Amino acid sequence: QTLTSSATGTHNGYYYSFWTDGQGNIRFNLESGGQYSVTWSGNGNWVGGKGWNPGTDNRVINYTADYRPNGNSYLAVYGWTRNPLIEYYVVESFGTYDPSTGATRMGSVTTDGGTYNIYRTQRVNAPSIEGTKTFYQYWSVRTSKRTGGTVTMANHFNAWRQAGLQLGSHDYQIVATEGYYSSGSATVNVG
Ligand SMILES: CO[C@H]1OC[C@@H](S[C@@H]2OC[C@@H](S[C@@H]3OC[C@@H](S)[C@H](O)[C@H]3O)[C@H](O)[C@H]2O)[C@H](O)[C@H]1O
Repeated sequence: QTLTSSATGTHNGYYYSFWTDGQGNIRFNLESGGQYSVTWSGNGNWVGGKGWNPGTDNRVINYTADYRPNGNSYLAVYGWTRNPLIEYYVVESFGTYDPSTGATRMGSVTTDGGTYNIYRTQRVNAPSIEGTKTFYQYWSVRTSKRTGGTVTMANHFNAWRQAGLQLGSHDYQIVATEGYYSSGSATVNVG
């Protein structure tokens, strides 16, 4: 089950979302259980992974990953909420670009053996799950990169809410790999 374009659905009990601007080279493959593999290069812009839809406030995610990025890429729990429309990330690892660069810091949270700095950014009239919109992005960036473990979402959501970052009704929630003008490979297994 190799994807040929942006796509969503459920595979082996896991929701999957793959978004690509169609550029560069990329092969996103759905695999057994909560696993997926992706190999990419060139000048593409994409993000995809497996998880759940809808996400929940208290989900405890367990994942493993063989992550090998080259350039701007992220390995992170990724999801959205509506009313308010929010795109969020729990960045476990990343490449050459720290997504919080120049972002407004909103404190930090210690969870699952790691420490994460919290940030908020804004996207103006950009693609979203509701079409072209202007929305906030919430980030939890681990101070030390890792590619596997447990992520207790309640600790991230509550840290954000307490810092004044409101969350809406949950849309999808996945363990994603993302890249922008980067290259590399990754095999991620959720659960
Ligand atoms: C830097 O981030 C880059 O990768 C991630 C995307 S976000 C992307 O936005 C589109 C939605 S799918 C969307 O749903 C609504 C209907 S109306 C529309 O036709 C669909 O395309 C994806 O789930 C989400 O991952 C950034 O845009 C991009 O810059």
